[PDB]
Amino acid sequence: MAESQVERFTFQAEINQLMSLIINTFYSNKEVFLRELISNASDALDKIRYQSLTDASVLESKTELEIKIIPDKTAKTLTLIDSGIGMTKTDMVKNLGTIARSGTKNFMEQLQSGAADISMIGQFGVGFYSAYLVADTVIVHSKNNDDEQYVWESSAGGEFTIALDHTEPLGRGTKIVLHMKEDQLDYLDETKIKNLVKKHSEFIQYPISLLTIKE
Ligand SMILES: COC1=C2C[C@@H](C)C[C@H](OC)[C@H](O)[C@@H](C)/C=C(\C)[C@H](OC(N)=O)[C@@H](OC)/C=C\C=C(/C)C(=O)NC(=CC1=O)C2=O
Repeated sequence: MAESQVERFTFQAEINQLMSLIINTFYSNKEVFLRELISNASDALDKIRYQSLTDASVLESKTELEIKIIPDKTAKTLTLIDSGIGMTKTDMVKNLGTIARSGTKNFMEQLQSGAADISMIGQFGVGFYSAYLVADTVIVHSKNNDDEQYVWESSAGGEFTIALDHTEPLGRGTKIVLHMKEDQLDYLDETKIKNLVKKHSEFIQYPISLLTIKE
């Protein structure tokens, strides 16, 4: 018998609103979700990279600085793994939903006024939530040098959970799994995703591997 403690958290009110907005509104061009996944991976990779300049020991958990992108049609998932800095449990609790952040209300206001469109979400520091343009459920596995591996999960609806992660160890970094909406499964088509990764990684300084799963 396996045993696991799972903690449930409620999204901050504005974050809940933003998630409903991203989910319950039709947006015709959703490819920003991929730009954001890759940009966030790159940011996390930058952070560990710069940390390694002043402290070489930070890389001992995983030497490679790389991104892996894994479309899996059978599983209806898109997975993006980085070997960046990773996030502690508290990092994920604080930054993946409980704490109100500086750009949330401003983004929502600009969405409604037309000052911003959905593709500009990243500028407001809430680009993670763009995953809900294409996914019903998002799972974030993360491993920071200062903590054990944890797994965050949400299907929106106002709550997330976080638990000690007993799945494949990352060494260091973050593995985000998007459980794709039935209407957005075309994002798992091999050629489509390969080419979109090319399109949205033009300024990325880290190796990317595209691993297409066949079952
Ligand atoms: C400048 O940093 C960014 C912030 C500030 C803050 C959260 C940074 C975070 O603090 C713990 C780490 O320093 C950073 C390395 C981790 C990531 C980028 C994670 O990505 C991966 N692959 O690790 C991302 O994972 C889903 C987590 C939150 C992202 C959010 C909520 C977002 O919507 N936009 C943001 C994008 C950013 O670039 C954002 O708010």
